[PDB]
Amino acid sequence: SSFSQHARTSGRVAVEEVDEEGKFVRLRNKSNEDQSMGNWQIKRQNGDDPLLTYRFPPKFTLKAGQVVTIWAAGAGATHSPPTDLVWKAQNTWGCGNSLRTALINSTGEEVAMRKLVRS
Amino acid sequence: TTSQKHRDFVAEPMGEKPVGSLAGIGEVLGKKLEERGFDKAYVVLGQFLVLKKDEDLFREWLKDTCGANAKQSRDCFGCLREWCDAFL
Amino acid sequence: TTSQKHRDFVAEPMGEKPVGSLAGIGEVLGKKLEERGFDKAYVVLGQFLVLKKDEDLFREWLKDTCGANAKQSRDCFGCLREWCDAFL
Repeated sequence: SSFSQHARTSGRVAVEEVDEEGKFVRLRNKSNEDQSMGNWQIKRQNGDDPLLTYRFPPKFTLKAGQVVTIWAAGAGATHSPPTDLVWKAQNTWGCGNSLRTALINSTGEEVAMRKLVRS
Repeated sequence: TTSQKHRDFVAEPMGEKPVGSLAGIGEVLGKKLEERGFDKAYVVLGQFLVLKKDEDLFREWLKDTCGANAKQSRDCFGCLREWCDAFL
Repeated sequence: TTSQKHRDFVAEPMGEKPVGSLAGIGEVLGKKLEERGFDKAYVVLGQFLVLKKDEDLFREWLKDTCGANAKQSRDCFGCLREWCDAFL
């Protein structure tokens, strides 16, 4: 895939999948307990480009073992909470040789990250 | 319990923060550490790791390095320990 | 280009892995390092940081501490640098 993945997770939710072409970002609750993600954020940095931030609804729950996939506006997916949220305000997550995805809780703390690097 | 500087440092990976970003490290202590050679946050983190996360040894080395007191050394050790627990 | 051990170490944060988890460190070098005191991977990470990520100093320190050769030292250094740039 020419992309090496490096992942860190400190909470119950991990950044499960990051699309190489910037179509979606998929997060999973790898715990046996549901996690509330109200006002949580996704930070995406693609090389030197300005940071892209997505904000979760003020009230939102990801149950144990479940998946929430934040889709881009250009992905053409169907918006359907709580499993599929579409970022209509952003065409795509972006592309490049340096893609960093970080999950941030409501308090501004980084709880997970997954970085993909290509040669 | 902790100052705002502590929370700011513990929140995110150190990356390239200067020594002045450490909780419990001010202008005087930062300048002294930079004079000693400890010119970046990661250097202090590595020195903390070498002493195997021991509180006493880390605080003693800090006291002999820059002349920090009980409060500043305690804040530095706490911030580094929590950062390791969060990211390392 | 890189051994599977190297990729396995780089993929995820070290946490508390044994010193034998580094790329280019086997049972023999691992045992020597553990006798020397650096009995955890993050301790070698800290010693790497203290030398300010300089390749030559770290390679020479590793060679003088355990007796590794050019290839083992190169692999360990490269793994540590990539892990620092991916997590630190």
